[PDB]
Amino acid sequence: PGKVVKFSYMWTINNFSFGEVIKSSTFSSGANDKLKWCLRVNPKGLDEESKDYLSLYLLLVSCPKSEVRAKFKFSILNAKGEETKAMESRAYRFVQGKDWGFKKFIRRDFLLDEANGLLPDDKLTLFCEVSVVQ
Amino acid sequence: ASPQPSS
Repeated sequence: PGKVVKFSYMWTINNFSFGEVIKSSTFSSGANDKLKWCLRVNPKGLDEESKDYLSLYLLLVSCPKSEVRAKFKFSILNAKGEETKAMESRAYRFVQGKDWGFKKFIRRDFLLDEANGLLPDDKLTLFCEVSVVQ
Repeated sequence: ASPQPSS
């Protein structure tokens, strides 16, 4: 079977301003949709170090064998549709149930300032691009 | 600033 080896996932969280986690829908890649992924966001930070930030992680929900190696990039789509505030990974080794990401992905006060155009209509749109190399 | 797991 063929494999989806690169994929880009777009997720809009409504009423954003409203260590606790929001998890995205699960999305599939690989052969026969056998790699399953989701995004995890901590809107108020992972911990004390990151209180002032949103934290963002890519989680390998399911895989058929031992491990998956993948490179990834996260960004925000602004009120115009443009990518902004990107952070990118080398390939990292994921195992099922494990994640990789940025505990200090973006500052909350920047995100919540309407001047920046990152929460049009109080919606946060995240964009994750993944390239699976093994 | 490098990726880390959440747990």
